[PDB]
Amino acid sequence: GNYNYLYRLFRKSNLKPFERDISTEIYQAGNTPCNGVKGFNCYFPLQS
Amino acid sequence: NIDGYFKIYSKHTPINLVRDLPQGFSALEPLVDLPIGINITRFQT
Repeated sequence: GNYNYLYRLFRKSNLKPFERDISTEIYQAGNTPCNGVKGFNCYFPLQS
Repeated sequence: NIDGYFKIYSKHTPINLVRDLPQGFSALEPLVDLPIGINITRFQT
């Protein structure tokens, strides 16, 4: 498995052309504010 | 910075003033143009 090629699974907004995003902070997809590293509606921004 | 192009324009002007900007009109020719292409938000001298 070539799992090394990670990719962002979620995103808060549609990024611009030639824009580079590397930050892997947990996205707050849920209505409630979120913190930490895990939680329901608190998913890792990247997938493989 | 337009599309990460760090443009540097400078000119030297002999002046005789003490505390104010020189009186007149002065241009700036291109010294160097840098295609760096990195994110910039805050600077420091």
